Amino acid sequence: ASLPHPKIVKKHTKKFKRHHSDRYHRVAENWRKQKGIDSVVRRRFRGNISQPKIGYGSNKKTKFLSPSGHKTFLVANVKDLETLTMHTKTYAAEIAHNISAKNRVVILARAKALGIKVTNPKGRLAL
Amino acid sequence: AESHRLYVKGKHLSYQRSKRVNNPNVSLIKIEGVATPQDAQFYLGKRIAYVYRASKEVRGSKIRVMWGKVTRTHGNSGVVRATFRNNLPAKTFGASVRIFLYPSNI
Amino acid sequence: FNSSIGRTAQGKEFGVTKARWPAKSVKFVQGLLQNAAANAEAKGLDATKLYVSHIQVNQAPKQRRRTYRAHGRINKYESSPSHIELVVTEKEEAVAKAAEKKVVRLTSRQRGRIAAQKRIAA
Amino acid sequence: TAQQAPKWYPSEDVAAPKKTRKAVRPQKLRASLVPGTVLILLAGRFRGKRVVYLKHLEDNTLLVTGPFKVNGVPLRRVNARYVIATSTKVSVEGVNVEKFNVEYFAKEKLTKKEKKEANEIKTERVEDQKVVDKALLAEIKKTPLLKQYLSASFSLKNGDKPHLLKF
Amino acid sequence: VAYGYPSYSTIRQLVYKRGFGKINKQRVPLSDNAIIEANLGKYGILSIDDLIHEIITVGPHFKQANNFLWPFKLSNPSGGWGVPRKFKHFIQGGSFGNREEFINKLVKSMN
Amino acid sequence: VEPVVVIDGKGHLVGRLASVVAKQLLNGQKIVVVRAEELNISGEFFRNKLKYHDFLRKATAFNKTRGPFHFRAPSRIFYKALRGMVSHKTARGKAALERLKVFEGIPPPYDKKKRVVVPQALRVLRLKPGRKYTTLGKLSTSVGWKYEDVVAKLEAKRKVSSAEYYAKKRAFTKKVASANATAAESDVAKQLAALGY
RNA sequence: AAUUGUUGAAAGGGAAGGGCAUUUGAUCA
RNA sequence: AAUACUGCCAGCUGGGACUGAGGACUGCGACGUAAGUCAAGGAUGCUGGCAAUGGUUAUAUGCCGCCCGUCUUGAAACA
RNA sequence: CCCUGAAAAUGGAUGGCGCUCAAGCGUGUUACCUAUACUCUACCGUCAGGGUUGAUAUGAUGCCCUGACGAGUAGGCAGGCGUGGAGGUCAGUGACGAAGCCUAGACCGUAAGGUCGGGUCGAACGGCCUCUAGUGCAGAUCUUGGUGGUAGUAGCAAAUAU
RNA sequence: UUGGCGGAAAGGCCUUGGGUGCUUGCUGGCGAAUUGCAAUGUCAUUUUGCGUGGGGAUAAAUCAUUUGUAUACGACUUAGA
Repeated sequence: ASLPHPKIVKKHTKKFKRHHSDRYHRVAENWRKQKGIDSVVRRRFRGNISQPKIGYGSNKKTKFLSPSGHKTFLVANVKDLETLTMHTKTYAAEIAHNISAKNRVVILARAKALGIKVTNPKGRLAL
Repeated sequence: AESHRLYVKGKHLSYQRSKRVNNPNVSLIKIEGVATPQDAQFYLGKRIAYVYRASKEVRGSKIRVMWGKVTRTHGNSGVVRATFRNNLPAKTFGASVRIFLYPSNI
Repeated sequence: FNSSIGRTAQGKEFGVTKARWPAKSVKFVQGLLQNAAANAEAKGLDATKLYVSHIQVNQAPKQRRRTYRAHGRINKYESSPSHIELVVTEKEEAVAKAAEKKVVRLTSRQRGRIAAQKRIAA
Repeated sequence: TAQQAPKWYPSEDVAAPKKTRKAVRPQKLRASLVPGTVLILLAGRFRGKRVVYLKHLEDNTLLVTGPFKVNGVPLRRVNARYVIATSTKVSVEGVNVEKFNVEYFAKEKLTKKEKKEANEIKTERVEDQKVVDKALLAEIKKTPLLKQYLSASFSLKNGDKPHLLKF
Repeated sequence: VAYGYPSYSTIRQLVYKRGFGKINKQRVPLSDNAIIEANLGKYGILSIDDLIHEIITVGPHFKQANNFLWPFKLSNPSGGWGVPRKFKHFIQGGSFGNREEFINKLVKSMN
Repeated sequence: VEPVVVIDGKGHLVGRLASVVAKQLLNGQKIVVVRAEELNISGEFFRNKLKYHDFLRKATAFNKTRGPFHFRAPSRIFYKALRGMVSHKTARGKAALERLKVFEGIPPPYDKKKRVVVPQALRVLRLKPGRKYTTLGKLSTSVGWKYEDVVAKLEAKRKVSSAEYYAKKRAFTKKVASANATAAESDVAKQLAALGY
């Protein structure tokens, strides 16, 4: 139930990790630009990691688009769900982690009634 | 008939590479019986198949094939350049592949 | 933990060359083994098929002490207490029910091929 | 609200495609492909087996025959890129192929859910095949060794170079 | 640089294939005589053939005709430069220097 | 084409043969080299002896057991020549090396197999007439090889056996040729001649 | 978290760790 | 006379690889006397297979890859 | 061209293997391989030249068209993520589970970061427009706490002896 | 199945007589399809365990004690139904 859109292509499907993250525990897996005078990553040698650049972006037509073709929208109540009544073709509901099951079931029922796709249907539900 | 072959033997030499930089996206295939580009300009556009075998059945058979096509000639020894849908695992530098006769223009 | 320890011929049965004969650890392990045997007997498990299926030794909080060195320096002289746990089980493993059916997906060409083989072979 | 509001929503109205100036034209077959030509199939079940080209169907597949008293390939359609046309040719004059056409070979798409997890031919098709092959062998018998030639299957031996072989 | 006397055939090929104009400081491709007439009609040039004529035969408005055309961005020669070292004179065996009528082959190879 | 290619070492230049065999092994063809003691190298015997002495001089100072291993056998010299040509460090180079089998003389599992020569690596086809060459066997036995007589006796016995085999094969070939000549001058023969074969 | 013990998985011819592409194993809509 | 060499064709044609962007019409052209058509300001038609492709991670393979930060014209340094 | 002249200390350098009508040397001619170089195309960002209030229809800081460019230390400017608090709003979430932690499980964004699935867990927490700062760590022989290789190792040998 | 040759890595080769098929050397008959325009369209070999029949025999080493041609411990060398 997605509008006709061009095939989503990603110029870099990998994750940009900080240098020496796998070497030192203090260095977390969050990108930080190397500002050292003799940093090989900063000097962009051959065989090292790749810094994020402006060219690694994505097409604006297929930006913020899930693989199912529906944009992700965070909802918290039935009133929030009513917002995407005439925009179910491009936006998909997503229940946040702070909603209990007693409201999750009602939200799912309303989404089914209004034909709104939910990205997390099996959330906090009995197995 | 003791022989049932509808393809041409080929050897996977290496990728299109340089002294210190290699390009896995394009491979080099040597054809038996071909020695010059003049006769190498016959197996162009043909489909090359790597037919390997695994120990786990996927969809009823344990034999899996990787497909590609001949793009152009490489060198004066009859070697040709090949582009595959999935690049060869680079462990097959010398393996035998099957160049089929289709699409056939002759 | 066999760095810079002596070698012996009593450990040849295990394939190693460096082995020792601990005393306090052996007594503690034997006591816990007898406790486990008593627990199993109280529960109702016969000792005929009882085997030690799990054992674990962890490091307990250290009992800090003191030592005296040259030039009036104070150094670190604590112990390394052990937290020991073990589980014995009755051994019983004859056979299982294997895996599920693992339904395979067949292409039309594959189905035709198997049909041809069935029709041709007796 | 976890997310306040999208300020502008894209309109969920489909846009018609622009008019395309891409017409269709009949396929231009190779100069070596002419009805009555002996062909060798490269891909498919009946590969290597030798067949005879009869008619060019409108769906860009050649009507081919494997006359049933020679090698057993039925009256089928074959792609132009999976056939090698040999030098020898046997004419097909007097053999009617007007009945065969695209809707003659109806697929009758198989049912979806009920797959062949376990475990036919039309008498009309058999009749057309017999009618064709009667005249086919009637003409073929005029020249020696053609029957055995077509019954035999093509294969590649050691030392055989296709780029220097005149098929 | 390498420079030489061009011919009518190579001039026409260059203008047809890589011919680009300069309108509003932009590189607008020339695929119709209307743009050429609009941007050069004051000088009596209104078609691509007229522009080619002004290029081949130097006339009163050759300066404006040349200034209207964007410099041609050619590729590397298809058959190669033909010499082992480009940075040597033509008499010395390289692409550097005047090539006279030999520039036509190099230009068509690069175009 | 052949799964295993047997190459004779007689009258073959060491460097050219090594390059050819290394290229073939990298391509992926199984190669066995026989009679490596008859390999010929350009230059004089004294020249190659001095070169081998210079190679021998190279050794690790602190522990000579960890230095370069100067193998003395001609087959091992050929193997070292090919190893200096193939990247033995990589797994692909290791596989190419295991694809190689070099022996002195004609082993029992290879005496009854066809032997192949390399036309682009032969002394009689590359070296200028009148140029000085040497023998790998003589160089090895002057450098320290100690099995020159054993291989010579084995080669003589194998040559006698092969001569008897070739006498029998020549008799059979003469009989076959006579049979073919008798079968000729027939209609099938004329049709075959007209059709080439 | 540093550190440590068991279970389950992988690798280990004088280091490990990373990037470019793929096979195989595990997992995933 | 023919041929070698160079240059031209707004002469024809065989084979192979990459790319499919734009989304009712607007303009410049051709065929067609005329309806209408077109290779003409960005690819459509038909058909086949499946309901495996692909994402994350480990190993393996071919190639590349010196230790982070500072001082310095010069750092990885035996600073 | 080659040879004597021409001798330095760990074992080694046309990179080596090796090469002799060369795979050495000078010159003449073709084919072949490649740079983040050149030409075209797809996408992102920046700049420039413009169109678009004749609307229900909102963001003219919005949308669209065309062209050109995209390196970089110190440094400047601009656009954004996140943290502790305050105002307005979501008559926001939550003991049927808020915060926190774990999670070679998944999604979005080039990136800082955000979100979902599961386990542990037990009373608070979040989005939007702004204001405020004791607001982001990888080092400073940085301050405090804890923990590893060394390492079950050195050692537990003066003073006659059990 | 009879015999012979081969020790370098022989582990293979030749040969004698019979049996079991095929024989496309030549001449006929029969069936080939509904695998749908190609989707490797299997039949080869490298180990481990399991199950079925025939066939071959019922052994050593280490620790423990001790010996000394031996030694830091290892290890070597001995012995004791």
